[PDB]
Amino acid sequence: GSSGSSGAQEYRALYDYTAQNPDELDLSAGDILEVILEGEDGWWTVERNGQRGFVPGSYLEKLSGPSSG
Repeated sequence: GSSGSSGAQEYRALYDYTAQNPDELDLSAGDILEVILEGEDGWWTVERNGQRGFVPGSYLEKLSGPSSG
């Protein structure tokens, strides 16, 4: 089980989000994504399987606890 030290701020969706435009990404409670940048307005930048999109942080959750979870 190789892991190392380097990682990435993972975020677990909280509620299913349907991207109206082909630009935004559809979220889903449980989906594991990464936050590239933080928007001051609300539009957060996250990537999933190489694909990039834009979704509101409100529909995100920072997973804390690399152990016992």
